[PDB]
Amino acid sequence: TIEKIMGNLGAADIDHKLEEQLIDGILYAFQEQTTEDSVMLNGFGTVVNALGKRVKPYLPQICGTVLWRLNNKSAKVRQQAADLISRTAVVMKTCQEEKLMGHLGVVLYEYLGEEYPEVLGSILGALKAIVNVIGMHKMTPPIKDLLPRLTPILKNRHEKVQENCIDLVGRIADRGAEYVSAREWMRICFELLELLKAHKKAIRRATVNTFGYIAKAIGPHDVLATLLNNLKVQERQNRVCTTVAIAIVAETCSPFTVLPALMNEYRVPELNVQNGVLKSLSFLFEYIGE
Amino acid sequence: GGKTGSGGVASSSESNRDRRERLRQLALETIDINKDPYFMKNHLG
Amino acid sequence: ATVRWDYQPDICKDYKETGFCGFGDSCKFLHDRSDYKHGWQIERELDEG
Amino acid sequence: SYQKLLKYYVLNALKHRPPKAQKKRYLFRSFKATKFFQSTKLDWVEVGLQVCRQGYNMLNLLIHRKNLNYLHLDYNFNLKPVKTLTTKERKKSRFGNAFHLCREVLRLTKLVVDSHVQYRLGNVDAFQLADGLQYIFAHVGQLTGMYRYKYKLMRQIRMCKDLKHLI
Amino acid sequence: WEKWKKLTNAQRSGLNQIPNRRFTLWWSPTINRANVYVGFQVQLDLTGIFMHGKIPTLKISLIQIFRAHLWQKIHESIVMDLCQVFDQELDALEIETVQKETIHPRKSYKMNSSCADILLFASYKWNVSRPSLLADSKDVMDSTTTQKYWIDIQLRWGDYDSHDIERYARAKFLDYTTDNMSIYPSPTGVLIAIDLAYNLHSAYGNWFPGSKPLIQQAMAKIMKANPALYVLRERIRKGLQLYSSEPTEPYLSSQNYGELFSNQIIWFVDDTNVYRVTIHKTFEGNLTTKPINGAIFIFNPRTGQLFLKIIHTSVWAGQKRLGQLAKWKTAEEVAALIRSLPVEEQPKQIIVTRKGMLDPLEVHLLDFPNIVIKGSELQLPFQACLKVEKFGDLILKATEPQMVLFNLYDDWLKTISSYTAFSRLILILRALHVNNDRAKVILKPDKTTITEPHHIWPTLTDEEWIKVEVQLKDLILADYGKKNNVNVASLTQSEIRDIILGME
Ligand SMILES: O=P(O)(O)O[C@H]1[C@@H](OP(=O)(O)O)[C@@H](OP(=O)(O)O)[C@@H](OP(=O)(O)O)[C@@H](OP(=O)(O)O)[C@H]1OP(=O)(O)O
Ligand SMILES: [Mg+2]
Ligand SMILES: [Zn+2]
Repeated sequence: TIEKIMGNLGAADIDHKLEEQLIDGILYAFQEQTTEDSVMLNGFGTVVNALGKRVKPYLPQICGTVLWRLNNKSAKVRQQAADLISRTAVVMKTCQEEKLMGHLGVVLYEYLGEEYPEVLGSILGALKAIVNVIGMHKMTPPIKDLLPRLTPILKNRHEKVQENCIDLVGRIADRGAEYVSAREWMRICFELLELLKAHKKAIRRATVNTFGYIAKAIGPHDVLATLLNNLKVQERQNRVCTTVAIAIVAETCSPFTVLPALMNEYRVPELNVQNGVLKSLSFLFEYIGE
Repeated sequence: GGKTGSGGVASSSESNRDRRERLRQLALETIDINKDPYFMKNHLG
Repeated sequence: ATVRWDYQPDICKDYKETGFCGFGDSCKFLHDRSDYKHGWQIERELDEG
Repeated sequence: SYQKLLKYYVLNALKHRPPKAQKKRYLFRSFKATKFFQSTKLDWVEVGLQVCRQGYNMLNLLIHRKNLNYLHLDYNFNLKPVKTLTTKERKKSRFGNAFHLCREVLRLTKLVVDSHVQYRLGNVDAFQLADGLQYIFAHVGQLTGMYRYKYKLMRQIRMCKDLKHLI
Repeated sequence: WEKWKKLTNAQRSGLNQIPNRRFTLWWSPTINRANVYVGFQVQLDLTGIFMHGKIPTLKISLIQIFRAHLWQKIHESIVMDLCQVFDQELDALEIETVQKETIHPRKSYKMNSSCADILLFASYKWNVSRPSLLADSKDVMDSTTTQKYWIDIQLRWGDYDSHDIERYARAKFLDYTTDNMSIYPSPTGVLIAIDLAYNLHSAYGNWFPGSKPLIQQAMAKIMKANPALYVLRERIRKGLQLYSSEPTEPYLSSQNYGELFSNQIIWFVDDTNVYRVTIHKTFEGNLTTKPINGAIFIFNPRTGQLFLKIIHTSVWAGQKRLGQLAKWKTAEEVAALIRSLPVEEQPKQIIVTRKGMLDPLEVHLLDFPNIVIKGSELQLPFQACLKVEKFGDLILKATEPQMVLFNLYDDWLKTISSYTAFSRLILILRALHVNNDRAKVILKPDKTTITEPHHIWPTLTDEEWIKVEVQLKDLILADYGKKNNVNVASLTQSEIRDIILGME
């Protein structure tokens, strides 16, 4: 009810003591949680979404709770607290939580060492949902140390952590991209080359997008060289996704940069690769159009 | 005791590609040692 | 007693530069990719400043 | 402690040789009879600071003649690198029990000389000087770090603990 | 404790160093002590830890805990927070200006000499005592005056052989103030020692009006709140791979007992029921009453120790009015107590029910003037200790005023904390306070539950102990609702906690 109510109406008239007992019953509900439900999550998200700026004085309380939960023994509650962070992430800042949003930044940089995929994925989600509000160049762990830490995670062979990791690296390569070195981007290219075999298609589309972003940050030529050598692989669904990626690189950085190399590669006498070239031109003419 | 300065271990896809290539050289060797004029490798491999 | 500065931290340099140590769990050094000013870099730069 | 000092005494008595042989070099006369050596009478503390300065210079000349610019030996005789050293320097700059045993013996004498310098500069005391000297000699183990280069030192170190206990 | 891909040779063999690394981090104040045989001392790189050897496993753990200049960042946050406290309370303390010395970027981890942290500028003049410990009360702000104060923060990392931080703070103060290298821009200040390995704190220095309670509170809040410290504690937990099991962060709120169960003593005194009269009527219609014996209650809950100083009505003869002269007795009695105490049970802060009785014992306790005395903002049901069968009849039929000692923690200190035994106790005491009858039936549920004759409470198991915790607390809530017209499902977690615990 309360969630439906304040979500439709707004929280203008909710006075002091009322809002207090509300925030507190909220904390209780969320700890007391004993089911895997978005019920209490969405309740929390909405309630602080409407408290807007009313929530300043309880951020020690709210976080301290969430952090003690983040310390727990059983995975489930840990994961829950990571979720709840990913909800309230925006208001965490918007109340100017220097100590506190700084907290969540560095402390999650700590938990990046987990080995329960179910918690590691949620941690990556919460870090992404912090970086969305606070941009790159005032992140509490500078992405100059974040992304180097992230690259050895791309090898985690699990759908949820892989989804969220490639999401975070795609954000960074899109916008950050210059607090990192060319060599870092090259290693990360070589790791992306084998996300193209995940069993989930969201991962593979995210991978192709980030190949695009890396072609924008670094020049196209080295990434294109690393894509042709992948075309030489067999098994079709990672050949086809590298051929999408070639199309994407060519679309962003103009097609004259890549067309000669594609055409020239049409001469290596192998089948899978001549067909890779032809399929890539297919996608390319679709993407560029007029 | 391993050594420092090394990459990883080749992944099954690369191991497969090079198993293939080695097999092909095995074939070229045998058709060499058996001197076949009835052979071709076509422009598609 | 007579104190020193314990000078070289133990930073598996294969890991730190290339994110990958061939030894894995047994690398007797510290898996760490953190660039950060050292125990003498700062001293020297400040005093030269 | 009593018993282990007894043991040392007995062994010394048991293993005693007559001096068995003689040839009779005199190092310092052979030195003085040469045209490069002069002589004097000086103050102890003065020759002490002298000896320490000379040792420091010798060892630094050794390093810098070996062209090891990235290492520097400071004044309490600790050796400290001023860079991060690559492999080739990590290796070229290794030293052995000779170099390090001198280093640490010089460090012992420098600590002694400098307690005496504190006293004669006037900061401390006769009683504070005597107690400090007693310290230095009992706790050579944790001031210098010579045992790591001649681990047969722990003969001595156990002897000085046993004395300390008795006294 | 902490309930494919293809690997190269040296991955498929060679040990795993991580469990060795965490065994060493856990056992580390022993593996790294200071009283050693031969071993040459050395400072860890960017910090103030000493090693007396070369134990690479331990050095790696410790280094990776203190990465990114965490040691100095801790020093800088602690100094900022102290500043801010002074920023605020300038007014009451007469502080005209507050001076934070622009920092030498190496003051935190140079250990034999010190700049200073906070320069305090009065408005007019402070008259200042001699130095004592931050846990000692009687302070004579008379000796000197000044407008210049310095404040020092020194961080250590103690170990098993040496982690007393009172004597650390004393020695560092005496030395660093009578040395010839530390540049103190005043002849007066204070030194505040933090022990990061044991999360301890204290201070020694020259004080002035307000400083003792001001610092005491600011320190106890920093040690709990600061964000640097939090990152420290959190790298430590994760390098150990330790997890908690309790949800809700048991009852550690900035309330006193997270300060109180500490290895430093704190006593709890009840003198509300030392005077009691028992009433029965005459054949005359007048209900005449006879005075009966009483008892001062002294408690150490980090021990489960009661001194029961039973008062006799031998003193009801010719003392004019009961209450204030009773204040006077309690005063001189606790004074004699400290006199007769040996040097490892000497009390450090003593909190009484009677905030009105602090003054007489305040004055009387100057033969032992180290005593932080207070009145407790959380009254604990030692008045419900009149209810039990052993203690009561003891007092009632005693003839000579006397001392007794009980260990209310019957066998508990084997398989619970002083924390948990104190909490459970509070449950039991308040249960006698509120009902005594549902109390009997809850704490002796089984027909043949027994007590060993040296027990205050029966011999249970953990199962029924957790069950009866919930039961007694159910009772406390039920009875609050019954005597205040309330829904007990209505209360919030804070409300139920604080009604269970004390006042609000
Ligand atoms: O390890 P060490 O260099 O010898 O010195 C210490 C210390 O010496 P200092 O007083 O010289 O600082 C005490 O020795 P005493 O003064 O008591 O003789 C001490 O003795 P306690 O701790 O027992 O008081 C202790 O002994 P141990 O390490 O066996 O506990 C030990 O002296 P020793 O190492 O010579 O024993
Ligand atoms: Mg080898
Ligand atoms: Zn390594």
